[PDB]
Amino acid sequence: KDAWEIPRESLRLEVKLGQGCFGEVWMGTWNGTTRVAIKTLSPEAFLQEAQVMKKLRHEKLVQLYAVVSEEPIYIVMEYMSKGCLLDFLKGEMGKYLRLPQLVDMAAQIASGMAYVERMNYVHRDLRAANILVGENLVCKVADFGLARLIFPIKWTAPEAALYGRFTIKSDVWSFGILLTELTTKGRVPYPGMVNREVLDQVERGYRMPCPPECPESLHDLMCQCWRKDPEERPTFEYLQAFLEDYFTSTEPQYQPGENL
Ligand SMILES: C=CC(=O)Nc1ccc2c(Nc3cc[nH]n3)nc(-c3ccccc3)nc2c1
Repeated sequence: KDAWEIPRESLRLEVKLGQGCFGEVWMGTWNGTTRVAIKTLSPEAFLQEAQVMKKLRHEKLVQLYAVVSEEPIYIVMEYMSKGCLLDFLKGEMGKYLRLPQLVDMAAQIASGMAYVERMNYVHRDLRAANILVGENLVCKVADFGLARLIFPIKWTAPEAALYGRFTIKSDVWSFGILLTELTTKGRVPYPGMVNREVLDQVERGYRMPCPPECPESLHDLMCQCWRKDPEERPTFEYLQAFLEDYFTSTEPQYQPGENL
């Protein structure tokens, strides 16, 4: 057992905030007067996630803090006040998010994902459900299960979905798809397309259209995201940089609109 391991004690669970799939997510207080997030639930399968999170630190990736390696097993990490980006965009505070905010958030996540590019790590689950928001419109990557050193198809790339080939380039696919919700106020992609329709449609060569009120600027970008050859797709250094400089070098004339 290692430095990351802690006594089951000094941590109680104040609240319960999730448990959609297998386990539980509460928000307690830790190690004195420290607020945390705890995940609960091959008892090891659950912790393959922090074995990964152990090796990664970035300010735009939710951070681990401790993990109770023994059952009842838990993973302690940094609490993010504003739930997950999905609920956030669909929900009440999402009404007043215009492009600037929406593009901003994007970059933070590109940025964390640029780092993931650095460490030769892959996330096979990039979707606004796996991004957590904080005070200040701070967004960080999460859901570190599924991640290894280098399966819904709306969010997933074809090579991977079909042949299991999961690059960072396949994470990149998911980023484009995610851009749309960011700009769709949380909508499920491929509206009215079912998981069979989506597969050869997407093979058919077919990409989503410009979300209403979007700038084609961001659409050629997503589009670049969905290129069929995984290796001509951009990267998170490129995306991150493109995203940050966007309203000065990209759309430096953008004017505010009703819904964006
Ligand atoms: C009006 C509703 C509201 O504020 N709800 C909140 C707030 C914070 C949540 C949160 N924070 C976490 C989780 C991991 N780090 N921070 N995490 C989670 C969560 C995350 C994964 C699975 C289930 C729940 N939900 C939150 C919900």
